[PDB]
Amino acid sequence: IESGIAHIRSTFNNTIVTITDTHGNAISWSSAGALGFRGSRKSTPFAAQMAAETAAKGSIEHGLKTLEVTVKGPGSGREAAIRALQAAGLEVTAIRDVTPVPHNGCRPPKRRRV
Amino acid sequence: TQERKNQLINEFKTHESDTGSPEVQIAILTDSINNLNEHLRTHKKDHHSRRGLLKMVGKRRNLLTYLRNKDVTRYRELINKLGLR
Amino acid sequence: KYEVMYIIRPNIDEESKKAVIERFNNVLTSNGAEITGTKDWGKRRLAYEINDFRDGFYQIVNVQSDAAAVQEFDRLAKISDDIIRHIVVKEE
Amino acid sequence: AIKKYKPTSNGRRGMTTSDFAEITTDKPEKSLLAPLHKKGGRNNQGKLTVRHQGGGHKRQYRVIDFKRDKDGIPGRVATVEYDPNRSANIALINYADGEKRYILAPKGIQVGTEIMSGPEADIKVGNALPLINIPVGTVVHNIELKPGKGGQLVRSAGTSAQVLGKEGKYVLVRLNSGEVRMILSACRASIGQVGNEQHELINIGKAGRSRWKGIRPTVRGSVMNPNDHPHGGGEGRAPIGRKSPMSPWGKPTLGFKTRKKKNKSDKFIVRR
Amino acid sequence: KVCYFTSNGITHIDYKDVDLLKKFVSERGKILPRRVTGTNAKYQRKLTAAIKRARQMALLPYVS
RNA sequence: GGGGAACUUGAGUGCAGAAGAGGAGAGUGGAAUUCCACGUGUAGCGGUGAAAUGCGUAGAGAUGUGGAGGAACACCAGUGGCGAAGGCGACUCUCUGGUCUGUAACUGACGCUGAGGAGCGAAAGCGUGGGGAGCGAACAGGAUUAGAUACCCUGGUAGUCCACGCCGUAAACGAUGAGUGCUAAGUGUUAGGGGGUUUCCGCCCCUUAGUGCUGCAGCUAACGCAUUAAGCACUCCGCCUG
RNA sequence: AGGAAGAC
Repeated sequence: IESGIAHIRSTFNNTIVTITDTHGNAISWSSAGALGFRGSRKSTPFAAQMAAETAAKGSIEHGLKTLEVTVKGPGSGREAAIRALQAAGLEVTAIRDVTPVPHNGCRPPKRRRV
Repeated sequence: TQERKNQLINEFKTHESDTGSPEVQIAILTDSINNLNEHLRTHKKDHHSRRGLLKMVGKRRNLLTYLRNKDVTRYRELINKLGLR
Repeated sequence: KYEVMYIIRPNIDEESKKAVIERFNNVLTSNGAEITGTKDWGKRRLAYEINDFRDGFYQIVNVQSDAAAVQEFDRLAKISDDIIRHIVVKEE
Repeated sequence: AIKKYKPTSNGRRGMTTSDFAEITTDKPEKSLLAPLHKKGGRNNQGKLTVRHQGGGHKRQYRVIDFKRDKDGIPGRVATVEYDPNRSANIALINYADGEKRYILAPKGIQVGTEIMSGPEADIKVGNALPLINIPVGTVVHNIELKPGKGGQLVRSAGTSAQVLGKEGKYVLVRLNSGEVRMILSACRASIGQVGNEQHELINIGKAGRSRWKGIRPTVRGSVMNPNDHPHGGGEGRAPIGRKSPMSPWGKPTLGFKTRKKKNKSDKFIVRR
Repeated sequence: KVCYFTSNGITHIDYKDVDLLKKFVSERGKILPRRVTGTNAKYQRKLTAAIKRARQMALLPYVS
């Protein structure tokens, strides 16, 4: 177990990370909610930085050393997450901006000010 | 494609080389109204084609009443040949 | 004037491959529409995944028709279990 | 194709009927007729078991091919005519051998078209093929449970099934009531929706016209006595007094799933 | 700021030119805009019809 | 004005070309959302200005697969196109309505407008039979507030989708009726035609038919309009009189 | 695009 996928997802409200094998096999996971933040601090890239930190500790605990990372959703923890993952003793090889883009699909929910 | 138009043109052709002369035009639009009328009988709920049909019906009626005013004999032989009322 | 492109799946031995292209050429020519040409590209790697096949055979048949043989080909082609894809093109 | 009757009496006030447009003749074949008599819900003992039945206008059974055993022989649809036993109407077809058979007329079949029933037959409306030959997704009626028994599954007027993909020795079929079910791939099933399509949209009209089909009056249990129904009795306009509304016999009737729980066909069923 | 098709004086797209359509499509799978590529508007409409035909016949990718 | 006989510009026809999300039917395709089953996988997910209701140790969310079904067609996409108006954007086919350019081969005033009449006519609504993924009036729970039948959160029925009918309304808007003709310019864009060293790329000048933006005379009570008039006229229609 | 807040 040497190589893997880092599925990072950063919403406006939360940031959740899964370390996975390439063939769909998850090792461990964490989030700001997993680390204890309950309020608006979940959205902060700093909480995303600790989430990526403890994901990297779980990754080293199983034993893989090289990654490529896929990011989902619009958020703020992009640079902090990838820099924590690369500076936590791991290697990153590729960055993927995998966000689900419908052509139109179903209609989006309503506005916030009606 | 476009042989029925040719055969009606030289059939209702009264001068040697005319393509105006409203008998030719009434013949052409009677064929066109019949073709489009069969099309609407297939597709009943097409409406823009019906608008085109009503426009050609108006064109044919105005040409017919002009032909009535100009010469009633040619109008009578045309309506007896075409068979529309 | 119809240029027709169809994709045959690659799990076909070449005997039955010429059998099925002769079958569909017979479908085109049995309704009074002679073929005006043909071209076999061979096997190419498709841009995305259809069912299990990353790749497949491309055939092009150029027909002059009275617009019955193309949709007879269409119904037989998408009712067949061995032709992956087909479109017809009316050339202008 | 539903002919409303203008109200001239109070019986015909809300009546509709079919137009019988597609039916082409009014004389069935004298070699494919079999006698029937009504039974009225009676039994081999003679007791009544089925309530609300018997008394209608008499009819005569037309023997109808459900098996489609004639493989390799093209037939011609001679007539489409009215069968009183079934909600669909049937088609007499003449095979090229010389004999004649009765099949169920599918949707959109016309007089004089060919019918080819083999396992090598192409897919047009009215052909019968085995389910390993029928492609995915096609509308399919007259499905067999067991090979050679006869078409049982989807047989009434205007009802058709879909094929949700082959699996091997078995084939997945979506029947009416949205019900996915596995049928062996040797079962010969016909192709096309069944061709009356309008039997639902008929207002009967009088009580007499429901009587002519052999339907007796249906009595609530609320107006019966206590020893004739669990609901009966009460000092006038009783509600359902019991919890769990009941059959006339001692079993509840709303929501009580009456299928046996250890049924041998539960391994072949996917959804419900 | 120059059109390829009016530059070389070519007739219609001849829709099986997979390399030509692959050069005009972006690397993700998006059809390039007119303000970037520089073709005329008529040829842009013909190009996008060709590209959508190729996308359905699985010659050019949708996403990557 | 009524009549007879000439003429081709108004108006049509032919011939040679061009563009189009114009319409109706059948078929096909991919990305997403939901649901179901399985593998990995631990303890939270979601949500807002904090929150909480909800879902989750009966294994959620994430994650990799494979099916089911519905809706809408990202970039292309453009103060761009087409349509009388409403409106029309995935692709292919069958049928079909128009529009524009050029010609001068035709008929020779066939023209404009149009009360009543007939026909279309966004969305919502109604009847019958289907379908129901997402969104979601009604309705319920959680907040906030003095109350909060509301905004905000979690669900969610009718509806939105298809076929057959109906009602006939919108800030149905250019808040500008239709038709025809004259009246300074500049500059883009769409579809053409013609000329100057080319059948090469482009460069210029006429030329229509749209579609914009500035800007004279002129009009307006000002804003503003201004060859796409709200200018100067002629015809017909509709409508107003605190 | 970054709080609910009445009356004279």
